[PDB]
Amino acid sequence: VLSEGEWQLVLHVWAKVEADVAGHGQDILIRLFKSHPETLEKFDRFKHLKTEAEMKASEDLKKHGVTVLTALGAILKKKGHHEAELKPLAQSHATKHKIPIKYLEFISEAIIHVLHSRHPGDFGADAQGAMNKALELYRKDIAAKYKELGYQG
Ligand code: HEM
Repeated sequence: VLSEGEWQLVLHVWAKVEADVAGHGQDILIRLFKSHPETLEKFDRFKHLKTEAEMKASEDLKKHGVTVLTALGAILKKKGHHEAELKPLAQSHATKHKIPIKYLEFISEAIIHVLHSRHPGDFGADAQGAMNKALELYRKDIAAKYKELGYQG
């Protein structure tokens, strides 16, 4: 359970992310695809993009990044009261997209890395630690849902 102070730090850096949701979404997905190339193989509409510039020029990819961050922002804003928001995401990611928890750890790392690259002054150890706790909590919840649905990825 995050503290109120921890949530405030998370929401404070998240407000900076919201000044350019598209750019942050691009960078996060690009980082994910570059740090962990097998993850690209789960996106059949992007798996042909080969260079960082091609990835940045993809409007489809850019739109998807906004969709991802928008869902995640909505969950973060619930400050731990997120079952109704998170459960549909768990269901699709288990049933349709087939995304193992280890890939959720990869994109969590990509989030941290981007927020730290763009907002160092608002993403010190304190805020990093809070955001890591939030994402950890979502990964724990998603996993219980995955199992309820019979998905052992
Ligand atoms: C913070 C973590 C994540 C969030 C918040 C998130 C959110 C979303 C959302 C909202 C959608 C559109 C609705 C849906 O299909 O459920 C989506 C689609 C998708 N997600 Fe995720 N996702 C996350 C992590 C992952 C990861 C790690 C992968 C793959 C490694 C993945 C693969 C996909 C795929 C393939 C789609 C469908 C893409 C499309 O064809 O438009 N997601 N995701």
